[PDB]
Amino acid sequence: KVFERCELARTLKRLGMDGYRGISLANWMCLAKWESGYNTRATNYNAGDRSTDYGIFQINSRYWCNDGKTPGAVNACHLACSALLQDNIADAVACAKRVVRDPQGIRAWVAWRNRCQNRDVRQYVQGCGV
Repeated sequence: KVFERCELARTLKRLGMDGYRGISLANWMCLAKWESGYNTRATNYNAGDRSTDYGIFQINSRYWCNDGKTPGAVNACHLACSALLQDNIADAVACAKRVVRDPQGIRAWVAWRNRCQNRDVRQYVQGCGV
């Protein structure tokens, strides 16, 4: 499923993402936009370390989910990576929360640092009623 901007904003808010560990909803919106373009079935294979990124937040199989084919990987979210390709993003949201519970917080994703850190993210939630 590909979310429409405001649809996703409200979806994320109802899931308790606004201000989770100090990260505004707008930041989450900017992350999803640059990671998958709001596409829940987006995947990206990394040939170098044989891992893959899954879903709207492009979460990596080396540490966060299990896809059974990433050498020496762990599964911190205790989820099959398939759970990260569902149209319903509740599981992806629980895992994204787990990801930012680590040291880096939202900086865990390089894309956020490149397109959201220090830039304008308020534009992502404007007019969405959140």
